[PDB]
Amino acid sequence: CPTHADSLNNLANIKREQGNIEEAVRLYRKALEVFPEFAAAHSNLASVLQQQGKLQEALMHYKEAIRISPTFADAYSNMGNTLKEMQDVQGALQCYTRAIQINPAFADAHSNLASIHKDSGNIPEAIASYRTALKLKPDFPDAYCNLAHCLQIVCDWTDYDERMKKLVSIVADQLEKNRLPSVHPHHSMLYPLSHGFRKAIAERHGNLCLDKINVLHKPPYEHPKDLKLSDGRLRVGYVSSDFGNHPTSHLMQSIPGMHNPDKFEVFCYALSPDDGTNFRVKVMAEANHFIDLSQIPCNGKAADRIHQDGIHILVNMNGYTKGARNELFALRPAPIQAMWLGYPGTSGALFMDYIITDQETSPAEVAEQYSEKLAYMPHTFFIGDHANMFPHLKKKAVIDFKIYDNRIVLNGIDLKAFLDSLPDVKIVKMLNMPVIPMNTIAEAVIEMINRGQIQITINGFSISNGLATTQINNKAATGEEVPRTIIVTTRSQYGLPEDAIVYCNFNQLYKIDPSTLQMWANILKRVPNSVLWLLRFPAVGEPNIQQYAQNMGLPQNRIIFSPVAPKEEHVRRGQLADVCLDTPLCNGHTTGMDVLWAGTPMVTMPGETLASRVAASQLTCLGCLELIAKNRQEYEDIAVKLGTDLEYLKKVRGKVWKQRISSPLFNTKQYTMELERLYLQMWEHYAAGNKPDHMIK
Amino acid sequence: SNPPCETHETGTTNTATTAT
Ligand SMILES: CC(=O)N[C@H]1[C@@H](OP(=O)(O)OP(=O)(O)OC[C@H]2O[C@@H](n3ccc(=O)[nH]c3=O)[C@H](O)[C@@H]2O)O[C@H](CO)[C@@H](O)[C@@H]1O
Repeated sequence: CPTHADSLNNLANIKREQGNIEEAVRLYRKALEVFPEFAAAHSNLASVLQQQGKLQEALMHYKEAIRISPTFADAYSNMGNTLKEMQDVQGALQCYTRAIQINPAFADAHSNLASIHKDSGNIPEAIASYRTALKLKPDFPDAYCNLAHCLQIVCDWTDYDERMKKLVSIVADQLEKNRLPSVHPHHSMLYPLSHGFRKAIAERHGNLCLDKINVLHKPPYEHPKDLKLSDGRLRVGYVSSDFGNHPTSHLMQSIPGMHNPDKFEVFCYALSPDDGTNFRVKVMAEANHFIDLSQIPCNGKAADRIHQDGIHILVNMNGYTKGARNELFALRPAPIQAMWLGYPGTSGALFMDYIITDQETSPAEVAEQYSEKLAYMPHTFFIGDHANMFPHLKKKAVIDFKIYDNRIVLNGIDLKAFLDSLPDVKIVKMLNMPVIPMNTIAEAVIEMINRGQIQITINGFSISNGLATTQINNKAATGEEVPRTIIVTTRSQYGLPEDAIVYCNFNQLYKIDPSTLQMWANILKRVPNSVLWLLRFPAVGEPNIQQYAQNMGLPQNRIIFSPVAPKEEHVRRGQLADVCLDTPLCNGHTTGMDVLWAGTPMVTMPGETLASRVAASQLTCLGCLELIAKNRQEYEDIAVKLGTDLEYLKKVRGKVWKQRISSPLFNTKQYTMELERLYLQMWEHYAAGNKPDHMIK
Repeated sequence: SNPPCETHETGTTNTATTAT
């Protein structure tokens, strides 16, 4: 009977929409039992199987649906989603284009094709496809919300206010009707949503992991109640898909090795394969135990492995980012599970116990926005490996081409040795700063930059054009290795004016909103000789910023764009700027540390979300409270003062330059020790028989 | 190349088919 089968299929679609996935699977299967050649049932069953993490089984049923019905467009589009999840981009593309070929009016297929363009970095094409999807189906939350993020990326602010209004109403309606919100947890920081909505969004995405582990039917793990199996050592497991060339490793790659081997046993669990970088090599070498979980794709077997190691504290460094396997944490293989560093927000999930943060980043008055208990580090929870990765930026010298501290800059490990070979250096009491006079050697260096030469040799010392690092040493340019030569960095290299204040921001452009640019234009207008230094991140966002700046009163020549550079050049060229203007909507985090290590003062205005407060926490630990604004006026006034009071600028720049070293901000050893105290606080609380509570010291 | 950043995969939309 078709009717018996049709009713079972339709009822299963209902169960699926209600979030009852188990019952949906059951009813689809009973439909196929009645009517085995049921194309819709095969495709629908494959959708919920995909949602349960059973990807290969899903593919089988999609193909069966297509055999039965060769022009079943829904099956092609749904199959593509599975292939995309399996990282088979080409396969996904071919399914989407096929479905669209079968039915050009298929809105879902256009929206799914758009997501591929988006994830490939082809934003204009993603935008066009999302608009085609919305044109065919105006009520389409996934298409609208992802379009909104596309427009955010390229700083398209057309009808921005109506866009926010729509986004919030979409989330509201979706939460009320118990749907998976079309706004991603990470993206929710960018929109004017309540804290309640943001945590709810995170909670729903956490639920997706529960769907994938319920099918495993694993029992609760037993957990260690002492440190006797581990000889009194606390067993800590760090779980990350980012052990390699990723901002995460650029922050904490030294931490596993800094740990006290007398009290701690470090297990690193990698969710990604080896990329061959020195970043991956270091962690593998310095951790007590390194486990490649990308060899164990079954979350059941993987979580089994973690549990066999006897982990006391398991650390989530991914959150809701690519490469995450949060199913591992949902299975609770460890008695204590904490979020750390990788994800700037709450998991919203019950399977997480703590978020490691600090008082400045996550004050008690806003603890409501987190589902975890707060675990305070004594200063900032943030850390960087800059002291290890870029020690060549610890000292610097300049050339008097006329005394500026950021017009023509030299750095190098062997810089002091080179300066000793020069009989006419002046030491300007600012640490102090060596100045090379405009002599034969200075002329040769400036000639190299002007003629675009790669590298010259002076007194046996290699002097490198800062723009040519990849041509000289790839590993040095990526930060895998410390540069060996003396590098030259000039404002002429990036078309920056010699006689003007340079305000910079090296974040991705999505972090900028119309409110922020307004605030920047106010500052530029009050500092006559000043430019704004931004990155083509991505480049297609450039004409948008330029146009909106015109509408705010800024001529185009006031804004200077540079391309994104290799890691080392990016950190180093921050020395050329006078002041960094931080983005209030979402701060620089890694790039915040990048700027401060260059000795550049950063002006910030902390908001309510975690992501909007990280810069203020960094500056607090750094010891520069005068760079922290309490509102937009104060933000503007601080920035305008630094740009106009040049003695105050000299004082503040000098302060930051000294404090990179003397403050605990880049001190990975002091960090690791403090992090160990927090771990022990966590463990004793549990070992004494307590459920997690705020470890706010 | 372009810098590796903190990245997130864009969600897709499954289509449920009703039998009529
Ligand atoms: C909003 C956001 O996503 N925040 C996260 C982000 O930091 P943040 O927001 O600071 O940075 P991004 O994810 O944009 O990553 C940008 C990366 O590009 C590099 N760069 C920048 C410009 C350039 O010209 N050259 C270059 O190589 C930066 O050094 C950084 O490593 O990743 C960190 C590591 O997971 C997390 O702790 C932060 O929570």
